[PDB]
Amino acid sequence: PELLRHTPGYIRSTVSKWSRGWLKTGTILQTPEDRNTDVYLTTIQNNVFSRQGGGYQVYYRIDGMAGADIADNAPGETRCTLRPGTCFEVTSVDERHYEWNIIYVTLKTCGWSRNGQSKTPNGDNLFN
Amino acid sequence: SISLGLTAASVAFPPLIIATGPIAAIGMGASSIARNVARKEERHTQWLEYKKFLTDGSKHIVVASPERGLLDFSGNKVFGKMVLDLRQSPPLLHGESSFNADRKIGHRPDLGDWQIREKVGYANSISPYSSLAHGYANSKWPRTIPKIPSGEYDTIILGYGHQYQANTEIEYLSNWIVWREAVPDSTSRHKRPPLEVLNSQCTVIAGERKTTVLPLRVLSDLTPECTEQAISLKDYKFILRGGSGGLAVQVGGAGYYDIDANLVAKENTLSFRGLPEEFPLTFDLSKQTQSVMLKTPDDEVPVMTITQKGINTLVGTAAGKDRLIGNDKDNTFHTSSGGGTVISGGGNNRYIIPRDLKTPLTLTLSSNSVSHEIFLPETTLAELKPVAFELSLIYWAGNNINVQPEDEAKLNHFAGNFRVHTRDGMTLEAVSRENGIQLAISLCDVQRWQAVYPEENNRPDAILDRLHDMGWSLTPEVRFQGGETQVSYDPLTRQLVYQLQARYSEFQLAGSRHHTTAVTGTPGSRYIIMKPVTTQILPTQIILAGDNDHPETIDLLEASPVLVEGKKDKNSVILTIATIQYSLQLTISGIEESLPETTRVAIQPQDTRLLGDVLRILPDNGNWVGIFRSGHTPTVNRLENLMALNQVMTFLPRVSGSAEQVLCLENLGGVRKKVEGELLSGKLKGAWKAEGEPTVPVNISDLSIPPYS
Repeated sequence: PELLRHTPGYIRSTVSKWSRGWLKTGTILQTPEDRNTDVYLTTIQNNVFSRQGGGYQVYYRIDGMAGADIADNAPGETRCTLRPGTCFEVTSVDERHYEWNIIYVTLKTCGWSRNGQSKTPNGDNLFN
Repeated sequence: SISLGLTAASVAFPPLIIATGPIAAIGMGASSIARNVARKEERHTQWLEYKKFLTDGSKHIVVASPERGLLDFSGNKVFGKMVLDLRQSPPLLHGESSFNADRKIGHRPDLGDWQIREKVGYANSISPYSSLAHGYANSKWPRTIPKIPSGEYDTIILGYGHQYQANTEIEYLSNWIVWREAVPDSTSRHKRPPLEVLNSQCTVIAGERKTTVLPLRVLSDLTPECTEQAISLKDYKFILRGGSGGLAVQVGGAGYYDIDANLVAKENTLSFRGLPEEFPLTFDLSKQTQSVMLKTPDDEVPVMTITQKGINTLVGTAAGKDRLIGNDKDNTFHTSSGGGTVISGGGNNRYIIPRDLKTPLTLTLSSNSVSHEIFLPETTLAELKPVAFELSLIYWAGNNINVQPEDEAKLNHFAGNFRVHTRDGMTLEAVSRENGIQLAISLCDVQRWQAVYPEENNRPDAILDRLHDMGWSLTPEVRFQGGETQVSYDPLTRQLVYQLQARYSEFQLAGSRHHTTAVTGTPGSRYIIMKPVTTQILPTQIILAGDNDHPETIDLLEASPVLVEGKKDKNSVILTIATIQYSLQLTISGIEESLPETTRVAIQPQDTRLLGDVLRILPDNGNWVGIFRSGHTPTVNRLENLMALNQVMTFLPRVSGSAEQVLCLENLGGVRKKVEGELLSGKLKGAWKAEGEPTVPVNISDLSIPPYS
């Protein structure tokens, strides 16, 4: 249970179109009604943080990892399952690497907000 | 809960145009109340029945729903000469109300009861107000013209309202010692009719937006009651004037129509879907004045008389034999599902034809027309038999459209002016061959085709293969519509070009023995070329575009290569790939006429080799030298260097396909390394020593490495 707080989580997603500076601090975000959000605790060699897919690659660092139970995996990999109905607070998005199509997002623990549309104006949902 | 039963679910994308107008009930006029009055009774009771008819005819002259933009004047039975003006923000309603009548003083609304009483003089001035006939000779049952709320209206339902004069008399009731309004006694000489009709007209003047006019449907089937009701109303005058937005008239079934559509408007519909489904319709858009005949036993009755101007979107009946004749301008014909004939005059003409035609439909093409598009919203391409030297739409099963020209001598004309769309999106085109004209495919929308055939694989190669399977002639250049990329193919040269303009597009290519594959790369584009499934595949050609800023990445991990050999010539590198049993070959070219020296090809996950490194080592002459050889060693799957020291917690992910991992410890130092390894999760088979020698077992506790090895 310990590392459920010290170790931060990581997520990678792809978005077709990105708007410059449209995201502001304090925005409420919410995951869709998926069975379990499969997340990878390490990306250094799991090859999930690397560029893959077309468009803009958006990365999340969950400071609050608690509340996720691991699944049956071969001993050697770290994968966890996140329960839906979670509040998410997007912070620190910069596009100095605009041509590389890379978005950095900072996350922390959140409560039971029950709001926040996740579909971008172009229609791409985040946290996939 | 009671209301829930009157609601209907929405239909998404109706393939055809349907009828949406209300159907009139049986016995809407004054005949029914006349029969109810025909029984011998008191005169004042007869008048009371007439007055009740007028009260209901005026109670609901208009129901307005500005939220959905609909106005309903179907309950109009007594408001005659109605005129609706949608140009103003609050629509303007004018008309004539029904009114009482005195044998001598006429109708006098300006007077009170005592004033009319004195004028005719039936009761004493001392008689109470209750003894007098309230509303005698001074009433209008519409009372005040109803006020339409301001709103944005686009659908107008039109009823059949007449203005009536109620001829009445004064009756003395000695036993009740009162005076009442009564029906005239027809037995007394020949008295005036209890209800006399005056006006049989209506008028709508549409605003600037598109307006749909749906008169009440009175001829909705061939039953004797509906037929007789429609024959009665066959002279009702409808005056429609459309706006620049467009006017869509859905004729109710009987009357006189005078449509004045704006020529500026792009689409002016004339829909006959309200008629009986199996109705013989004969219409012509080159005729201003036309009468819609109805065959009653032994006779014909012009159940409609339509005078039209500015119509270009004739819509035929539901499932009847329609004989439509078009205009010298652009036209759009929504034909019925009962077959018939659709002569289309000059200009540009479009036709929408359904599936399961009960009779062969004949399309006559006028000599003056220029272009004809045929839409088949319910027919897929698999149902059409590819007949050569014929434009007719011959179905595999079912009655087939018979496309013919006006003159066969100019049959050669119309080539490339005849596009047959299909529900899957594939578009035929009439291309003239060397000794005739044929229908060949040029356009193919991948999205609709995927929608209609979702289960089967949807790849452009599979698509083209399937078209060649059915034996369909194809245009000299065929284009694929939709998708993240653009695909073109030339049958004359028999070459497939595929352009992935999407940035960092993950693409999968499998060669085929039936076409040469051409790929246009983009910065960051990755091609996932899997293990070939067929042999003797035509050469492949991929072109990169190096911008020296974000290098392209080429990955061949899942190709499972065995031997890859290279050569260069004329600013292009020709590679060949030999799998265990299949073979393929490709040429890398560039747009800038120079092979980029930053582009990286990832042969193995930890073996990413720059194009420059291979580019130097390969001779300028046309000679082949191996660049990748499995014959040297099994496909190394991980390349770990030895600069990392101490605890380094190596994690090697499992793999479904290879089921065998190869980890290469590489020393860049001149000191013989001695690593004290330890297996914590997994098993080892030993260390490689020779290419053709099985894995040599060795203790994982001691791992000695020679320098520079």
